[PDB]
Amino acid sequence: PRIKKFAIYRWDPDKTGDKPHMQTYEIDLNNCGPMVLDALIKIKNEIDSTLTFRRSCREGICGSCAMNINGGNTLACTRRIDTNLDKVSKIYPLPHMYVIKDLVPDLSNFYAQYKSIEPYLKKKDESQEGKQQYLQSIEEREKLDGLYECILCACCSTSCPSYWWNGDKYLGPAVLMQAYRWMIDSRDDFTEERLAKLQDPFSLYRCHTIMNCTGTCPKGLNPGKAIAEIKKMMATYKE
Amino acid sequence: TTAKEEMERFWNKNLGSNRPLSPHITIYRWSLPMAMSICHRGTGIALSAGVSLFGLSALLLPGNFESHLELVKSLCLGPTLIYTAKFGIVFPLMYHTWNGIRHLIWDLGKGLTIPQLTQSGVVVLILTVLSSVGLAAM
Amino acid sequence: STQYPVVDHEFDAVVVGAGGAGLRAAFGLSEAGFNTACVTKLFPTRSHTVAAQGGINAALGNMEEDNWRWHFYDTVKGSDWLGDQDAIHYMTEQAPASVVELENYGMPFSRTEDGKIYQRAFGGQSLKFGKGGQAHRCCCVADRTGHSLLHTLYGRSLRYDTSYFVEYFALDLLMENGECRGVIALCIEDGSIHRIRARNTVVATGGYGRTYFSCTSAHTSTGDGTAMVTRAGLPCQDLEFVQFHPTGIYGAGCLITEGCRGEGGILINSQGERFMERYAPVAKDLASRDVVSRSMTLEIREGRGCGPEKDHVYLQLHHLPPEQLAVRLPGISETAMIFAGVDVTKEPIPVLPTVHYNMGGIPTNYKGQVLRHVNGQDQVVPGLYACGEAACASVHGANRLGANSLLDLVVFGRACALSIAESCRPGDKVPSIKPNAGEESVMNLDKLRFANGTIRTSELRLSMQKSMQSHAAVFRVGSVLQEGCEKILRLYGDLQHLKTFDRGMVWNTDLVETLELQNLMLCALQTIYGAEARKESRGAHAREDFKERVDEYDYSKPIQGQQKKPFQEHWRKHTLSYVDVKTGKVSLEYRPVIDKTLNEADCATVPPAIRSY
Amino acid sequence: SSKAASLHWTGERVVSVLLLGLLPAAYLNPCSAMDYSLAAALTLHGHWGIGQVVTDYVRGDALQKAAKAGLLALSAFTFAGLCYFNYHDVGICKAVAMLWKL
Ligand SMILES: *Cc1cc2c(cc1C)nc1c(=O)[nH]c(=O)nc-1n2C[C@H](O)[C@H](O)[C@H](O)COP(=O)(O)OP(=O)(O)OC[C@H]1O[C@@H](n2cnc3c(N)ncnc32)[C@H](O)[C@@H]1O
Ligand code: HEM
Ligand SMILES: CC(C)Oc1cccc(NC(=O)c2ccccc2I)c1
Ligand code: SF4
Ligand code: F3S
Ligand code: FES
Repeated sequence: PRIKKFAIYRWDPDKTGDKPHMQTYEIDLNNCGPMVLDALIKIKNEIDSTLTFRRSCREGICGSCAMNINGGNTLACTRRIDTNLDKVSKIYPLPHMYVIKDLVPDLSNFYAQYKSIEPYLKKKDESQEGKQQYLQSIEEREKLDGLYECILCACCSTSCPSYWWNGDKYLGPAVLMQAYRWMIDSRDDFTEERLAKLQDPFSLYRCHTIMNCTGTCPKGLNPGKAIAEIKKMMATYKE
Repeated sequence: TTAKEEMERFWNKNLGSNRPLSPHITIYRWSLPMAMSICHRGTGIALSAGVSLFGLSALLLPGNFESHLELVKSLCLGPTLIYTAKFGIVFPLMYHTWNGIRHLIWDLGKGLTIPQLTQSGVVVLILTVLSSVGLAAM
Repeated sequence: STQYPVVDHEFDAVVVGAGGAGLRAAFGLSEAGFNTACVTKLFPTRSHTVAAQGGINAALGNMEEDNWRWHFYDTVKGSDWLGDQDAIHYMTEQAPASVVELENYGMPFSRTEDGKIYQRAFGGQSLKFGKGGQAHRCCCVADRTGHSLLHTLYGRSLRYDTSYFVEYFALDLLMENGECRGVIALCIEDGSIHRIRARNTVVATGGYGRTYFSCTSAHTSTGDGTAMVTRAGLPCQDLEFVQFHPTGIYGAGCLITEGCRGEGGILINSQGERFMERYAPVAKDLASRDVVSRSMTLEIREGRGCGPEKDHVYLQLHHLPPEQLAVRLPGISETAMIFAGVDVTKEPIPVLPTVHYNMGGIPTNYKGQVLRHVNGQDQVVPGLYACGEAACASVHGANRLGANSLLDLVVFGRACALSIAESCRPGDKVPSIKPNAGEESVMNLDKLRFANGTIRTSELRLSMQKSMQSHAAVFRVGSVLQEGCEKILRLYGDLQHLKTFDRGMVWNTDLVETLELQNLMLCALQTIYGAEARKESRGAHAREDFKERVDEYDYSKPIQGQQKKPFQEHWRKHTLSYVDVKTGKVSLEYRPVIDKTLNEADCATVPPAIRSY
Repeated sequence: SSKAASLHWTGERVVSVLLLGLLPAAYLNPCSAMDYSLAAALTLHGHWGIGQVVTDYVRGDALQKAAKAGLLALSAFTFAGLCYFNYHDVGICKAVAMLWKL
């Protein structure tokens, strides 16, 4: 027998006077899977079904189980429970976000920011598209590596204080990285006007190289490297 | 629906409801590269306040600089105490100097990976101690 | 009633599904000039099509010179001649056109020296109609193809005025006198019920993989739209045919793609023998989805399993160059390290055949139109469409060919859009729904909300998943299927004995998973009853009692002086299953397979042959 | 589209390498001309420094404009004070040297 203590954030919007409070659960690790999501599923299925959370692929590629585990915003199906029984695992929602119900954050603003950068290929002549494949060299494709793999789980954006204090105006690492993901793409012709979209102090220049985004990424991506690479392009671009 | 209309309806819903904000500074784990960012502001703001106090006093308060130095000698110049007085000025200055270069290296794009952040962070933290103690004994 | 707020929405078309097929059908209609609504319980990115790792099939001719008609033969031979050849024609011809389109949309495909889309070998594909060795037409985005597919499809979909009902659990189809009027849905955000009505409705809810215990599919792959069609008195096609992907992690059940067996991956058992070369002569571990997994599970029966339990097999990725593994298979490189805890370059990966794909679903034309079955004849249901995994156009037939589902997504998603585009205009009268309609959907919601039963929701789900895993596995006996049928039958009666603790409106995951449980059962009953009824070994469905290929003729000898068998005597026909919602009795009819192509001159009809690689 | 936010960013980096280049220059070459160049760089960098702080924390349409106007007055008084300290008094290069050996 190996019981593990879990401290989970709980709030019920369907009850009047209910304040944010922590709830404790005990689970045998021998009956449970290795990952945190396995335990979240286990208490949902066995102990308390009142727990409400996002889950889907349990593979680490959909980005549903995005939450704060022990002071770190990572995927619950990617990160495993600490076998050390002395430590109690603290499970929280994504930092500085409007809680809908139990670890489920409102990402309506996050998704809307991703729409504003226009994450689709834009050609000058779209009359000849849909009939032939565009040519891209092996080196030009290597520039997209470490950028396209973004799951949009919103772990990096919800980790930096600049997205905490300036959530409305500042886009955040996840959104800015994807703007850069379409910049270096040799097929895109709108590179100049994509940079001209960030010519306000809040949208891009609200980053101060705090480096909390890249430290918490589940996929091991570096948004900060991309963000600083945007600043270089913004400083030196034609017209 | 458009791109900015979703952002408008985001704030018009949450602020008109009783939804709580998920904890941010209360729960997140303290890391060195992140803690050094706070101290860069901590030094920055206080160090700019030192210059602001130096300029405003020179403009508003009467008397020359040489007469003000004799006013400090009224405390009878404690050898170990005056060392600590000058140390508390070079420490915020030299921390912001070495870490300021690190930010300029980041602007070029060099060394933005997690291991290189901690490596260059300790370099700055150690250089801070050496330049603070070294320039205090002059 | 007074508790639930009903909100009516007026649109030209409704597409249930935000993944690949549904997503392509959604903005495809918006591009045509339709006011399209997209009801989905997940966020478009959170959809499963993301979990796709292998690739997407197109005969572009980038590696070797290829023909789409050779891709036609591989899909029809793979389907074990249950596949509708009119659909296979339509898919393989639109194959290169749709991928070229996707590349222009923004999909960052892997590249070669020429600069063209990187294709590579995949499961059971050949050149020169099966005479020229192995075919290389599987277009990939380096082990993360479906992730890159869904993102660049969603990214492109922001360009058009599409109303996305994000996080809306669709309950039932709004039906009036045999015509689809729209969709009734539950908003997860506030707990309100919305009636999104339109002249046309597209269904792309995906497969029902969660019917089983061990599956590669996501938790949200519960086959809801199939149950919506089921509850409407409409038939479901070929539900007994369930795919078992050869390679997948022994633990959690996550997928290790067939991209491995194609780049140069080999399969090894307990002794160290290449066992797949013993079962397949000049095909090896590069054979069909069913044939590879058939051998793997048979090796366990002999006692030649691997591990401490000796119940799983091994995948050899040790000998492959580390330079290739990092570039061509980065997706499995990380996931095998996380779940299995196994190094991908210095250790072989543990694998086990697990549930992957559902060939069946909602009966479909080659255009995307949903088909009912009245008087032994095909009839089009007005205002209803289906595309993707949830649909059964039977372009995959008895056994789905490797990397064909993402093609099935884009082509038939496009077809669903063009069927509403070329027939019927935008702005046409939105057919009037009853002022009462949806009463049963609201009463079903209210019953499960205040549930005070004896069995917990998950405790009933566990009984379903373990029963399907043991009674309807890769090999299934009629003696085991008979017990499996009546076991699931009793569990359907227990759906009124269930307990729900969470009694709220805003985000009730205790309620929607119970609704998913209701939808899983309706898929589970038609799967098990259809499996015990079919008495043959065709594709995925293989019987121990009847291991024969029951066609119209015995194709081992040439047909010329041989006589034909009656329709109700041979099993080369589609299994159309109904189920009475209240009693839970499964009654099933049958319809003939489509053998004729769209054009005989342009693409030849492939007659049944000896299915073996 | 006019690029103003990008030029302001580079301007902050221009004074950053300028102020870093002046600290050893003031030690090695302490003169009257060095007093003003160090004062012009020290007040400008600080003004854009706290300027970044106001944009981060100070919320509102009325508050941010009031804080930016207050910071502009604070910076103007700081630069005018140092120039007065360089012209009529000792000068920061020689003034810090007197404080150093004390
Ligand atoms: C399981 C799997 C499948 C798979 C694969 C790997 C795995 C682990 N790899 C593949 C590959 O490499 N190449 C390929 O061609 N196929 C591969 N597959 C199969 C394929 O991914 C799926 O068959 C296909 O992607 C299914 O797509 P579809 O869009 O039709 O279904 P879905 O992805 O599951 O999306 C379902 C959408 O429907 C909405 N939904 C579901 N229920 C409701 C209700 N209740 N109300 C409202 N909306 C609903 C969801 O929102 C979701 O977006
Ligand atoms: C020569 C040594 C110095 C260097 C290399 C330097 C460099 C920098 C840089 C690059 C920043 C911006 C950090 C970012 O990227 O966000 C910064 C911040 C700042 N600096 Fe300096 N600086 C130096 C000296 C000073 C001095 C002496 C003062 C006091 C007058 C000062 C005042 C400030 C202020 C107020 C900030 C606030 C900006 C922030 O932290 O967000 N600096 N420094
Ligand atoms: C979890 C805690 C330690 O996190 C916090 C809390 C408060 C302030 C900060 N620090 C900043 O906000 C900061 C620091 C330097 C430059 C720009 C910024 I926006 C970090
Ligand atoms: S960059 Fe990484 S942490 Fe940020 S949203 Fe993308 S996958 Fe998540
Ligand atoms: S504000 Fe930002 S993008 Fe990274 S550098 Fe800090 S989290
Ligand atoms: S559930 Fe898919 S990433 Fe955790």
